[PDB]
Amino acid sequence: TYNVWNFGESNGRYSALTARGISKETCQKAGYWIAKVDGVMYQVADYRDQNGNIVSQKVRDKDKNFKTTGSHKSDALFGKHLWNGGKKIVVTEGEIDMLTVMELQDCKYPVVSLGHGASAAKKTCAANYEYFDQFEQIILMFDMDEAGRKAVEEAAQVLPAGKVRVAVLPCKDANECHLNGHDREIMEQVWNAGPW
Amino acid sequence: VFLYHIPCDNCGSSDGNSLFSDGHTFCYVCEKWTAMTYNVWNFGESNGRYSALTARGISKETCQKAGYWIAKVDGVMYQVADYRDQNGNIVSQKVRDKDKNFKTTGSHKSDALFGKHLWNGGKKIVVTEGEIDMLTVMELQDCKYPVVSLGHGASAAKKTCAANYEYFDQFEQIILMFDMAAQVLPAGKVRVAVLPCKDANECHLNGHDREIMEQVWNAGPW
Amino acid sequence: MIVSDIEANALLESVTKFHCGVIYDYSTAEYVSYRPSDFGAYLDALEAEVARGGLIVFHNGHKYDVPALTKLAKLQLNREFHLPRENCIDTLVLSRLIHSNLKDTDMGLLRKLPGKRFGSHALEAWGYRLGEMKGEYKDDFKRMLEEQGEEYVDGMEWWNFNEEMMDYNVQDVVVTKALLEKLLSDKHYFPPEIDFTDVGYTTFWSESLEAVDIEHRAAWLLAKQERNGFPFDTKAIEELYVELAARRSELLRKLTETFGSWYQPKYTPVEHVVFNPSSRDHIQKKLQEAGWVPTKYTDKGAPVVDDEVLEGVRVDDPEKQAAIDLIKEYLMIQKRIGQSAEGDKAWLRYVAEDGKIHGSVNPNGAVTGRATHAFPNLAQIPGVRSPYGEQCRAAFGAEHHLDGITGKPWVQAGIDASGLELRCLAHFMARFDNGEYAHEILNGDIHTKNQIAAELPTRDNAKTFIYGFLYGAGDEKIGQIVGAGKERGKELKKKFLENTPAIAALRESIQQTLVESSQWVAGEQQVKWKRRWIKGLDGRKVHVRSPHAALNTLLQSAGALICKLWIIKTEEMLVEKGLKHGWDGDFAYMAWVHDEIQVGCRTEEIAQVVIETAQEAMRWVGDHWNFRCLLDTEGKMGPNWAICH
RNA sequence: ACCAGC
DNA sequence: TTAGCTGGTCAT
Ligand SMILES: Cc1cn([C@H]2C[C@H](O)[C@@H](COP(=O)(O)OP(=O)(O)OP(=O)(O)O)O2)c(=O)[nH]c1=O
Ligand SMILES: [Mg+2]
Ligand SMILES: [Mg+2]
Ligand SMILES: [Zn+2]
Repeated sequence: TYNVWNFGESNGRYSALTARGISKETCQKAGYWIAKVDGVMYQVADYRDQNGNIVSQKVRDKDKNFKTTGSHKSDALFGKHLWNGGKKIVVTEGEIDMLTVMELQDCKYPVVSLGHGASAAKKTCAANYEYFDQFEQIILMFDMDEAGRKAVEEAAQVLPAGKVRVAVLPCKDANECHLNGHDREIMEQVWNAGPW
Repeated sequence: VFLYHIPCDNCGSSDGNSLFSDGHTFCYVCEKWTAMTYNVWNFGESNGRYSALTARGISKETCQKAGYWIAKVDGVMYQVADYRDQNGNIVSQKVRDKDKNFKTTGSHKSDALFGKHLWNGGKKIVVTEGEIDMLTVMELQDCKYPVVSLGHGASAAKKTCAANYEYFDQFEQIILMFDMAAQVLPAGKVRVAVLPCKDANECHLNGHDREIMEQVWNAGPW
Repeated sequence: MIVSDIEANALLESVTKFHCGVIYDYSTAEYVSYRPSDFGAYLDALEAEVARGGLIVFHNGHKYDVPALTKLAKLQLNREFHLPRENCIDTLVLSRLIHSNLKDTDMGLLRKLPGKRFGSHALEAWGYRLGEMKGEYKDDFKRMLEEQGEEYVDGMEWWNFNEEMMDYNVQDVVVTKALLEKLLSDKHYFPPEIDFTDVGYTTFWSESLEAVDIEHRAAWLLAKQERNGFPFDTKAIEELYVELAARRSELLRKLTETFGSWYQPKYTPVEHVVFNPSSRDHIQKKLQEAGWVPTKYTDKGAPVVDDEVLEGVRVDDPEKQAAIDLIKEYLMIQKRIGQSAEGDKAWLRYVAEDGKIHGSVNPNGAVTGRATHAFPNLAQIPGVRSPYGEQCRAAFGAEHHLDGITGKPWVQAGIDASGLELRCLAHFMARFDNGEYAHEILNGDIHTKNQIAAELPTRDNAKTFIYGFLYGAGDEKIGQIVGAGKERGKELKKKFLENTPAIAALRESIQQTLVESSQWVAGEQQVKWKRRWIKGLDGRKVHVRSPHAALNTLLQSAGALICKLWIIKTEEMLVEKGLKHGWDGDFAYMAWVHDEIQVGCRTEEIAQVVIETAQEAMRWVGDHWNFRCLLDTEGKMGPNWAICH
């Protein structure tokens, strides 16, 4: 609510996520950090523009509340600044689904994440139609729900021409397939999938 | 929970004092235990005593564990009932006296229940409408099988009962006792009981208390 | 000989997933670890160690660890996997017989242990006692989640696999190995002429004592009958609860109008306190202020109040004379409710989905080899002589298990031994009176003719009196059995001491064997010991707690072992006869209280075969140890455990 | 301290 | 000088 939270006024620390299964070097590469404000420990994601200039945080508490730290745009993807080329991206849905694929692929293939979810994906896909003309394929990795299939069917409309391929999961989404040991499936569903 | 016996350092036995996992002791010889208005009525402010309701019939430990305390401010006799939340915090109250001066103090939420800060898992729950009927069922069952009651009377059974859905989803069977019924509670999980008197207290004050306990365990389907 | 440790997701009641496992070997010295995807390799390693003729060392392996593997290997990858019981050994069943006394030696060490681990045979407590403990998984995981910030939900941290689980599993198998070396470093049970880390399953079992073999067989069988359960009727106990919960809510209404309320001193602050009949202070006060003198002072300023002084109490007011009986009935109803349905360990809070009760049975919990029963205690439900007793034992039946192939109920057989410790006495003192006492026990019933000779009212009172006299009473505690004074309490002692003058000679023999000097203090006793232990029937060092209970720990510790071998032999004959154990076979054990057994079987002919072969098993027990007496049992047949008492 | 059991 | 071996209960 206040500003971009400086780390010095929030006692910034980069560590792992033991309940989720993500190391410290992945969270160091992305920007996902842990702060101590008002006593209660808060996890906080760190957005940037395409240049790399810091404009927004997003804070979740011990029971997953939402705390936005300013003007939350629609042309801001989680980790958009990290990649400016390549041949494939894996558009996830949450923010730990981005970290999980950066863990299971060792920061090699580009992975970006959306800052709204399945509520306004089209709003942040049609307004991000100009970022995707520097890649070659798009592998949509959404939730395996009614809302996930609805979001991928409505979001396969305002993406670029015919490059969209949709990967399927046996879990709810990617992090439970990481926790239950299904690291063999999501390494195949990135490489091949069933199209529109 | 119980661990073992320690020697009692005060009364001087050998296997009398019992030590528990929470860090407290208890002796079975000396019986020693060791270790709106928008203004919540503080218990030391209002000369609060946990007396009994003799003309209705309710012990003292029921009023202690359910939080139903008598206030003696202004030289008069209030019966203040505390409502709570899941964390164990006083949120709102109800002040009542003989003239039904229902002074609802504190931030009275829209979906508050009376006696929900005690119970999370189980097979049964008995939902009544008032407070004296809820205390009556806790008198018969000795304060150990779950009984909650509505915080807005019998006119918010579609509002107070509806906003608590994930709370009543935690249990396997929900039993109603209103006035001799709601369906926003989940499907196939609502039983409705039939009594011969006006409510539970009238069955308690005439010897028909068996027909209270017989309808808790053998209630029919909705 | 390998030492292997498992880690899975939950308890044996509901387990569906394997997480990790570590194996150490005594021939290659290798911490061969495994992963969640190497469960087939784990099972192949264990089956190779079985097939070459070795021993697998678990910890708490008979109860949890081996049937967890048999459940997971079926319902995760569809393969049968059974370990033969002569290959799996445990290091908890060994600890419960070698270190059978921790509560009396654990003081002086509590400086090491936290305080919650006082007298625990768990694997972490031996990690604190061996001074080899590097952290704890639950504490470090809770601290790590508080350090990230996500909450700690339910105390369930075996949901997801990680690396700290494998690390503390490696430390777990370190603690198991360091316990096994000390447990095999004992000389009274394991002779120091052979190394027990390379011998087979025909040398390890039969080149040592018999108490190391009978205890593992007993742990195997009692874990199996724990996995079977006890069939239970829920509707017939809810009817009882709804019956006698509308009686203690009448015995307080009818009683508070008789015994009125009073002001109690909390300017003098008073409170309007009412009569609570469950308290033994309010009844004491209201009987003092109504004209009653106790004339019995156990406490230094307070009387004693129980069922034997609430009978012999008289008051002037003839209303209170009737009210005292309602007070006693209220205390009885309160205890029955708190045992049956409202306690923390009630019966209706330990009923599984399939309508059965699973209670833990520790095979060696007492110092004298007697099993203890817990969670819930199925050894102390009310008998058929107490009020509301038959209605409580009729729910614990074996006819409440309708068959899964024909839809028919089963039959129950119950077998009790007769005159067990009283016949072990005639075994032990037959070298003094030349065996002219062990002939009258075999000539007719003993307790009935003892009741005739002692003019007691009931056989149960004669049976209480004879053991009360035998296990070193005083002048008054066997006069109290008949209610009379210490004059009759002296003449009964003289009458049953002058009949057979060998009990005092046996007691003098035990005193000359164990104790050598006992200095006297006017308020205490200071004894220099010579042998604190007694060799039992199979070489086990039975610990003697007090020098006047030496006859007790000589009789009951030799009486428990013949029942412990009898319950093993009466299935070793039934499996070899051509039957099948379990619910999907022909018979199943249900409960083993201290003397009798309860078995439930499919047809009446199988009941007759079991009730025949129990006699042959008991006679083989009596022949294997060369008793000077002749052991004998008695069996009954019925639908439930009210006729089969 | 009380109750229940083997 | 002592009947014995267990479990289960409780209050701020
Ligand atoms: C009653 C009682 C029994 N016991 C012991 C001795 C008993 O042999 C053993 C089993 O108890 P019981 O089976 O009740 O006695 P019993 O087997 O000798 O007689 P019967 O079976 O013919 O009815 O428990 C005590 O130690 N103290 C006691 O107070
Ligand atoms: Mg283990
Ligand atoms: Mg017997
Ligand atoms: Zn005390």
